[PDB]
Amino acid sequence: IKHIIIVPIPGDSSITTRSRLLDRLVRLIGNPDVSGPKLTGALIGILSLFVESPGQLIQRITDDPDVSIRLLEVVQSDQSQSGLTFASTNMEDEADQYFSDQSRFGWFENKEISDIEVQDPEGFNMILGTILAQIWVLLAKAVTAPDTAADSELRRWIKYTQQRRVVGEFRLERKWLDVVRNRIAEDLSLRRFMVALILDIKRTPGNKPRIAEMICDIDTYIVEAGLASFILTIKFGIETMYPALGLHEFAGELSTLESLMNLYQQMGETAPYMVILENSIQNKFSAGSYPLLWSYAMGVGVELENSMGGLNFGRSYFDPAYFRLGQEMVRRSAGKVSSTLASELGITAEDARLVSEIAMHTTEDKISRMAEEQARHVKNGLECIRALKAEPIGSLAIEEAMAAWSE
Amino acid sequence: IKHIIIVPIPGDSSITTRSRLLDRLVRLIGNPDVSGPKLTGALIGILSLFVESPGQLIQRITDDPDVSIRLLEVVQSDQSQSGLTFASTNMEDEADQYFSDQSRFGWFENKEISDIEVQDPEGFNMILGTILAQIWVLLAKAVTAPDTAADSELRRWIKYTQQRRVVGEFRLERKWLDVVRNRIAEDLSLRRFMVALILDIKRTPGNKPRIAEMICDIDTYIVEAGLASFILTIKFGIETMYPALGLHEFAGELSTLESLMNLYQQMGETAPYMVILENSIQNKFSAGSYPLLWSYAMGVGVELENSMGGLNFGRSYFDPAYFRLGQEMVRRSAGKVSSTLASELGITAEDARLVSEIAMHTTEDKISRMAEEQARHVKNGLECIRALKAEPIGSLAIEEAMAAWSE
Repeated sequence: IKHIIIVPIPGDSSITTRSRLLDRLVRLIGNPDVSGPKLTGALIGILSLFVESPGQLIQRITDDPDVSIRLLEVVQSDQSQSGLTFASTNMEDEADQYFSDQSRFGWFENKEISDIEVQDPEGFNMILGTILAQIWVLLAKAVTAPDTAADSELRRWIKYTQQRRVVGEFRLERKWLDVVRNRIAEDLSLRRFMVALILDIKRTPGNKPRIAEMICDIDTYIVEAGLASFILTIKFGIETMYPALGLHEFAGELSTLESLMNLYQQMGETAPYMVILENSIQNKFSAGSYPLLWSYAMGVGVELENSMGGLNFGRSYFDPAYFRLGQEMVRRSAGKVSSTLASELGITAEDARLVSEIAMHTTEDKISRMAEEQARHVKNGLECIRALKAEPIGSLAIEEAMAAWSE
Repeated sequence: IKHIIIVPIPGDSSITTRSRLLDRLVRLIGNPDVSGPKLTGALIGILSLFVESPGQLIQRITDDPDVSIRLLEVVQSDQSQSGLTFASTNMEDEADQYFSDQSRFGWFENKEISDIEVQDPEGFNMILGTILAQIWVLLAKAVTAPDTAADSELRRWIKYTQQRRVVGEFRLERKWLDVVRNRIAEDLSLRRFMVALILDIKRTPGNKPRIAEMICDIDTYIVEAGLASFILTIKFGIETMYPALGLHEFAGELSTLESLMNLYQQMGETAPYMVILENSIQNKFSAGSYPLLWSYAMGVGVELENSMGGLNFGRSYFDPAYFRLGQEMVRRSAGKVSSTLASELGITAEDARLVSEIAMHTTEDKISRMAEEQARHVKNGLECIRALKAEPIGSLAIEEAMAAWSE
């Protein structure tokens, strides 16, 4: 009838248990001979290990109607082949059975690691943290779809913000990681649980402990990347409301987008994460479903913001003429703004024509715009410096700030 | 006394001359045995080939007090080893002398290219354009300093926006490119000329022809990248005016920055390009001269904008605690804004305390902020769609837009 996912959890507060379990689970996921449902179970096990009570979190947060989770209390055991068994009796086969040229095996890149069992908290958290990181990054990879900028951006980020919290000794093989990549690809359950986690971590009062905090970070990245193209296109393509929207060739897209926006809205407070949950959703909300309007919006965007740097239209359905069209619309819009402003002040059309021209040119010359921005900011900054020289600073303020930099 | 740079230019309108000259010059730059000054000459030759009269442009735009340019009118010749000679007589040695296991040689990656001489305009422009591109990209590389995101970003950009204008058949070896990299590194003259070009292309009335346009693009990229870190730091580090600026450990930096801003200002309309002209300037204006305040400003920035995606603090002097400090300042500033607003409306401090808390939390939860932004935009977009359904569109507008998309 209903699908059960077995998920192992620690059976006592001790770190040795927690740790040995983590070890055996990592070990288990690397086994080439393990079945999907089991793997998923093990992963939800591992994903839950960063709270004092994994089983609790799992119980309260799981939100999948098609499956039922059977938690499995695990404890130490000097008598089993594994260092572990269940409660409660003589279920040490269950235990050993459960964990059954060591080359077909996923493990760590560093072959000098023999095990990741550990008796201290701080040390358990480095291992757990480092592993959890790689794991969540995989998800991000899946969600950022074509873009390759994140196996980069995000590993880089984690590298520089988490140290000495994310450590290289505990980098696992591609072979190991691919199992996880795969389970994420193939299992709606696992994905539901990960989204649930995201939500839980978000809704936490605190006081986020290091690992929670970093996972939270990855999460934010994923969420903004998920629907980037979409929002980009709406923001610079539709909302600008340039005459080019009337062109016959946007007609079909605008309506797709209308569908996408209505769908988006109908999804309520879940709307952002949906591209994580089903890939088809992510593919349908992708730029590919309205490539022209997107290219246009790209143009409009970079024209409008004078930026550039960070954009990425390195894609197959990117049409550069639509980029140029967007840009030109932006220019002509400037022209219009200026002729309008001009006429209000009490100037004639004859005389406003030229104003329109010059405005368009003003928009066009982006080097000058940059120059102006820079100059502007430099002026501002000198102003602030001067100001601080003057009325310097309440020692109270400095005291609170010190009190800040402390923690 | 004064240093002369010999720079060859075409001696007639014909494309065969222009083309053969380009060929011999490329050929010449690849010669491992050529001297610096000569190479620079040849490069300024090649850089000028995209206007109807290279010599004119060179004459009017060169702005270097320490050197004097001797243009050299070149024309075809069925009698020299080269297909070229000078005016005006019997200076065909000058000519041949000038161009004197072919492995030590820079040339094209594609060994199937025998020569790039050509009799048509459209075809000369593909070669010239493709070469000029690689050239200007090198400069960009030099100016973007540590960042490696541009040998990427910018080649990608040029790839996708210029096609079929920038062609792979005409990719030159690293070996060839390195000569140019080197001359740019070692010669203030060449750099002055390139900046002059930048200015000229900027100041052009038009109607920018393809090649001009693309070079212009590269230029804009370079200019905004040049002082990014700097403006970033001023914008989010100083201008925000958070109490943390009072900390003893920013004291020394703020004053460096003050110096940098004063210097910047003193440089007038040249101020942006100066980081191109001397590397020491670029190094001094780099993040390395005020690393903490920069890290802080990074934090403040991503906290403030909820972005993320495109940032790059992958650097050695990046201090993440200062990032966190920046962030926290942003939060506390939110808190403050809200307590203030609260008290104006007629609320007590007791009651405003909590308001401050909640505001801080509002700032902190960035996933929620994202969510709100997305939702907001979706609403906006549906609104626009609805609006367009209603009062659709002046056919006149559509007509002008059509008239646009045409060109």
